[PDB]
Amino acid sequence: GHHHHHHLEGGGNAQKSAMARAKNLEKAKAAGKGSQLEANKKAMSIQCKVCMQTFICTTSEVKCREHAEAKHPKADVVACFPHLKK
Repeated sequence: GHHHHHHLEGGGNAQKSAMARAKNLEKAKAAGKGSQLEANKKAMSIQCKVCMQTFICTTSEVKCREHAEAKHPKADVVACFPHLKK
């Protein structure tokens, strides 16, 4: 031994993994957050106006721009990103 017992066992993930197999695989989150069959949204798509959250870039801003001028009801559902309204 000269730093730790082993280096990459392959897998495991258990309560007793916290130090022994910490470098093996912890991932980060035990499940995730969402995004299944979805596209890559780790690109930092759209931040929500309410604070700092995010929404999927299924629309850029220019395409919502045309939709905005043509609509702009009251934002509401798009109040989270008012480029989709006027």
